[PDB]
Amino acid sequence: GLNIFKLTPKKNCKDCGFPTCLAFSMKVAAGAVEIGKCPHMSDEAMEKLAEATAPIMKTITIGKGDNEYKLGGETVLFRHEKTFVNRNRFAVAFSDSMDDAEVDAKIQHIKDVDYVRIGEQMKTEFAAIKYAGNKDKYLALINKIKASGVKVAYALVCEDVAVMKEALPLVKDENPLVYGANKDNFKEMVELVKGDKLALGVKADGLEALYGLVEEIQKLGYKNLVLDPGGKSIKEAFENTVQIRRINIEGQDRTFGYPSIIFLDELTKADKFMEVALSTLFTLKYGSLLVLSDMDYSRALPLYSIRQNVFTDPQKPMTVDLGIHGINNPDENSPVLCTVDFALTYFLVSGEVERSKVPVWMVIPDAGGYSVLTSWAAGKFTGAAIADEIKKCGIAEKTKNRTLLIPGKVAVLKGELEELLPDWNIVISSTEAMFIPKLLKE
Amino acid sequence: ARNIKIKITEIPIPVSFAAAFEGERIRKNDMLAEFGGNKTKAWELVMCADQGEVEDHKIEVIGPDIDTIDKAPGRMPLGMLIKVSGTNMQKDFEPVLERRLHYFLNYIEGVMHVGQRNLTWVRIGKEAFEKGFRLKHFGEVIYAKMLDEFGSVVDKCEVTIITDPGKAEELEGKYAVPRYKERDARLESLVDEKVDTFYSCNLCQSFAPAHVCIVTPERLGLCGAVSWLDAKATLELNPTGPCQAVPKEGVVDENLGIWEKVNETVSKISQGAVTSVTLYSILQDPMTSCGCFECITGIMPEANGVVMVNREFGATTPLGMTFGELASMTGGGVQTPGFMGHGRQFIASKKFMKGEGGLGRIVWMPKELKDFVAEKLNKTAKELYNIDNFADMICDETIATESEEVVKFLEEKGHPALKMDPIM
Amino acid sequence: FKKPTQKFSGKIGEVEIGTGEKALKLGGESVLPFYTFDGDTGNTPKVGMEILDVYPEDWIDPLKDIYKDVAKDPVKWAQFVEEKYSPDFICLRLISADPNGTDAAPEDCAKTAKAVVEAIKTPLVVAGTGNHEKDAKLFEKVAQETEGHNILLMSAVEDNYKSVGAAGVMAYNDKVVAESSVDINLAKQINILMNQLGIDNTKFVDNVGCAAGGYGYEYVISTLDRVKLAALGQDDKTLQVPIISPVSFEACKVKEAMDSEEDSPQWGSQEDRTVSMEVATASGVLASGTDAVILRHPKSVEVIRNFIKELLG
Amino acid sequence: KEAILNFKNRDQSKVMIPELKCKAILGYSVEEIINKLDKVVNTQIGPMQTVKPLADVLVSGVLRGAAAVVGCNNPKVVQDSAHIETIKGLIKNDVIVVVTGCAAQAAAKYGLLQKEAAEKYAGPGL
Ligand code: B12
Ligand code: SF4
Ligand code: SF4
Ligand code: NI
Ligand code: NI
Repeated sequence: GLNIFKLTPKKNCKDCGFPTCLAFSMKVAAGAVEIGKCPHMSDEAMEKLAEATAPIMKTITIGKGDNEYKLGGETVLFRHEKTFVNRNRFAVAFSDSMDDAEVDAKIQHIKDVDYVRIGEQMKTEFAAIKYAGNKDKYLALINKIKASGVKVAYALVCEDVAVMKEALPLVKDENPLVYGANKDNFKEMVELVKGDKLALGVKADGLEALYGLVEEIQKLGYKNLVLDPGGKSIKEAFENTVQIRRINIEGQDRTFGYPSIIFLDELTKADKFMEVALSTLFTLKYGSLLVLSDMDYSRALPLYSIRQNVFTDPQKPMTVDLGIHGINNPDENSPVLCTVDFALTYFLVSGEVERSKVPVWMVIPDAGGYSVLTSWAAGKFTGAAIADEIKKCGIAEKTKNRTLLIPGKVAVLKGELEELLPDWNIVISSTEAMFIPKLLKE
Repeated sequence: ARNIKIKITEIPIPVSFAAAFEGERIRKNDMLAEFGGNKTKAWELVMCADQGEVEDHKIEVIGPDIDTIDKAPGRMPLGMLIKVSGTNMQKDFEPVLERRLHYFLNYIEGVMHVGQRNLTWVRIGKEAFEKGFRLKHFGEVIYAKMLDEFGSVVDKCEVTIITDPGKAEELEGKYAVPRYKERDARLESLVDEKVDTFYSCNLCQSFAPAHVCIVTPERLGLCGAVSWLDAKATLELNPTGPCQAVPKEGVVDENLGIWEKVNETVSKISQGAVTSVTLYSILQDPMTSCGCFECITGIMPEANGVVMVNREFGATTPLGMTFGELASMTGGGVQTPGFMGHGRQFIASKKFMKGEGGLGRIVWMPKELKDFVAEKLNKTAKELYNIDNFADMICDETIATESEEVVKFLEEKGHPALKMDPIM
Repeated sequence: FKKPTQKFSGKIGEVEIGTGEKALKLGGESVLPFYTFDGDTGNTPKVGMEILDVYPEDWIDPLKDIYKDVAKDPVKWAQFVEEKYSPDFICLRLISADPNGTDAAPEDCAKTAKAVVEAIKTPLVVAGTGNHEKDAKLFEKVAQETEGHNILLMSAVEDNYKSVGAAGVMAYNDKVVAESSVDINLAKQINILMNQLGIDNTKFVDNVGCAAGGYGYEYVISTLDRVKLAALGQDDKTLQVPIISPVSFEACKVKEAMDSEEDSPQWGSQEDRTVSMEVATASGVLASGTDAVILRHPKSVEVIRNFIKELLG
Repeated sequence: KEAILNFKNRDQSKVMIPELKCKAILGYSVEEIINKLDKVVNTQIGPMQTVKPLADVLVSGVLRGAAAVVGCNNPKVVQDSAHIETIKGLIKNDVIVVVTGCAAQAAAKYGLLQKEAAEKYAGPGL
């Protein structure tokens, strides 16, 4: 970033929303903001820094405000090297040849599978509507999905340009993914898709053919592309995906710098457990949009949890909100518990309390996102912090029940907590969360 | 003759001994005995001695014991002289072992001891007295824990507890204060050129996969809790631990702090993520930072200098970023030229930014941090030949925070950084 | 464009578990998992089945229905598992030695392990409890009784690495698992301690920690990635040992798998959720660099074996 | 100060310093030797601060004897040749060698005043 700082006007005019040119240079160095934000940049420096700063992998935005999803923007091959930026999305595959009962069942499955895990809403993102040969039934299917009310983004999978020219205006205003560009129709697809700046799906036979097709499409002047790795088998598809990502990153080649779409329903032949295995594989192996034959809770529970874990920033652990977290509606005569702001620890303790089916007032002090032991070591989950959080949160609503449960890891805090909370009854609990229910039954 | 050591199964004390007993607060009216603090003179000392001078497992109590107390409180001097003998025992290991005393005593329920050296006070409740606790059990516990924890560096341990008013002060003057003064003198007089090996710590690689800390006498571990002597003690006590010796061989640049052996060690420890480092520079292959650093130093080009910010500072900085943004940009084990994460003891070091003219480039610093650092900073800048109070040339957040105002202040005050060569 | 030619100087060592025609080999690869387009993958990752030395009372209803007439006798349970499902190996977990639970003497568990190891031909993995002090004595007696079968002993942590290493590799010619808690540096430290003790890389495997999907899973994934990159890319000799992951130990214990359909009607079939959790955790750890996975449900073993065959074949 | 001021008269074009230096360890007074011998004294036996360990190794025959190598150089002998050959022969025969003066300096230049020299030149007992 200091390098781009040399090219900056150094006026510190605050016209870009950043107080100093160094701040702007560091913001564009991280890739958060493009360089076009500076009005006073010299033209030549702009023309050079456009190429110098351009990300090695392009981010593609699909969907409207509620269903907006970004795919791409990756910089490393392993999450420990640097965070993984944009998480993969899931599509449910509807087909023209499918009967009404199956379509209704899949619509209901998409609608029902929707929950929240640690503040994030897990639900199906995309509806991949494929063309099987009947244009009228395909239009009827896409209209039916649009009329059902499911909150999903649209991905039209149609090889025929003639059918797509009629299918696109039905969902054109929703910013869909247009798929079906080949070596013999990419000319007819770019002109159809470049007007509204919609994402264009590119497919071919093999990495070399795909590379040539993408080169031709880029020569046409279109960069809002989503690549489809080929492969007649699971092994070939895995090889193609891995090689596309490694060429983009290790090779520093921007021809393959686009998110990949993988049709897992076709590779797995509609096998639920094989779909789960391949989805877990491609969550870690550069698959950006995974298409599945169906979506239920058996699929969603592992896949969404693993996706939430993997695409967590290594330097920014997930945290829960602070203050009072009422569990099991714990009004009047309920034990008070305290734990650490860590998302994982809070999830574990909340699940254990829910299993016990007993009211509990849980108070979450500020801890820096560290765990029980390492937050005390850092100096956040101290007795003073717990006492201050108890004083300020508003736990004084209760009158009689005054037991305050403390993690067994921090046993030193008992004296300090009793000193700072003479009224409260500090009770050191066990060392593990499995214990929570049996000690609370006591 | 066979170097055979027999380990003690349990501590011979009536009072139960467990690690969960730390931090217990025990009532004032139950305080049978209280030594140290503003009331009495108490001290502790762990000193290396030759095998002849210390006899193994000899607990000597001199003066009245706690039994003689017949009033609700107790008030008598307490002096704990611990002599340790061993083949690998060194004076530099004395400050480490002594620290563990704080912990070794706190694991005993009924007694609470806190403090450093002669600043320690110990409070013993009457429940331990009823159980049968005496002053000899202090020696029993200290001997057992010294032979447990430091059994690889300590062969014999002798603990003497002194309660007489005369012998407690006589032994403190003869033994305690000279040890403290020589320890402080060694801490202050150690420089990079005097030593022949640095140390490398990778304890923060659990969250910063590429970070390697290079600890030198004049460059502290940026967590602030690891020093050169601490690294040496950790390497001796835990050879397979995070602190490993780095020979200072194959010098390339003495001013910028470039060594071929240091580069090789950093490359190996970081698993090849970091290739070349410079110890004394922030613009040429700087050292990485993890995220435990107390202070962040960032280059200010318009001032031709550097600004600093601690984690307790929440307002903006002349760089235009807060501490959170600087920490996000700097930490994570990534080499970011122009930004550095470091501790509070590294500011007033003669190796601080030695590759860019030294610490004379510090132009902005928070007011509380400036007040904390001023004495040592002024000493080092006087080594630079600057004025008696160099910290006055350093701008504060109250004086000026906008970059233009900071430069105006520097021009008014004649800050030396404005008269140096360009920083980058 | 240039094909990505990722050449690694390092190579994972091979460790052999079991005796006879059923003995398996772990490790031997010089590329990332399933990277058949980059070079040589040494041995196919192995899938083992978990059984208990006592009746499984906390297991889900379908699992107890599968082993209704064999779970009471560990010998019969192991024979049934080897006959009907024929896994790569069987992990006998000595739950009865848990000090928290119905604590049992090491002699009883050693006798059970000896009875089991003389009835099956597949390699056996004997896993202890979470208590290090109990584990040391238990593995002493287990390795003494099960001599001559080249079993694998799990959870040789730094606290008791000397005891399990001596009673295992050194005395009775067994293999051991050096376990470290989700840290590359801790894995290096335990490997270096084992090497300094007198145990080379051909005589133990590594356990860098395991976790269910969504419960500290990214730490396991990052540890596996870092260990694999250091062992292969950086040619780090202290990490060139195969990795074994017990997946069913944590995957089947989570709420997403344990809860029945009565507790969470919207979630659906309990068996499907259990199998899905096992499959997801196993697939992730296999893709990140593990060499053997322990599973519980037979359907999970079938799915994971098919997954491995599809990726490698 | 006279020596320092003469540095201005240095002619660097006439300077040739061979890059040949050798590490040496010295300082073995009788007191230092006794302090070193204290390491091999069993504490439960003693006594400390005596030459008794040296007397023991000499009496037992682990060391055959002790030899002092002293004296100057002489143009009649190839310089340092006799010192080095005598010292190497003696230590190879498990005779511990004490050196003084120009002989000691010949040993220092050659590299015999090193701990490593024990495994390079000495016999088994020494
Ligand atoms: C993971 C980890 C890290 C990760 C944490 C990841 C994260 N995002 O939180 C990171 C790398 C950040 C970390 C850092 C450090 N760590 Co650390 N860390 C650990 C580790 C491996 C486990 C902690 C953990 O994740 N636990 C799981 C979480 C989900 O559970 P938990 O919060 O511990 O709570 C458990 C119970 O208490 C219970 N529970 C919680 N609340 C309640 C309430 C009640 C009523 C009940 C009944 C139960 C209960 O629930 C959990 C069980 O399910 C331990 C190893 C060990 N031996 O414990 C070391 C360890 C705790 N770390 C340690 C240290 C010292 C540090 C550092 C200070 C130095 C270092 N590098 O080692 C740094 C931090 C530097 C700083 N000051 O900024 C030490 C702690 C020693 C001490 N002083 O106590 C350990 C033991 C390692 C070591 N030996 O050096 N660490
Ligand atoms: S608009 Fe450009 S010159 Fe003005 S403050 Fe922002 S980065 Fe600096
Ligand atoms: S910051 Fe401290 S603990 Fe972390 S690696 Fe550096 S010296 Fe070690
Ligand atoms: Ni650190
Ligand atoms: Ni840090």
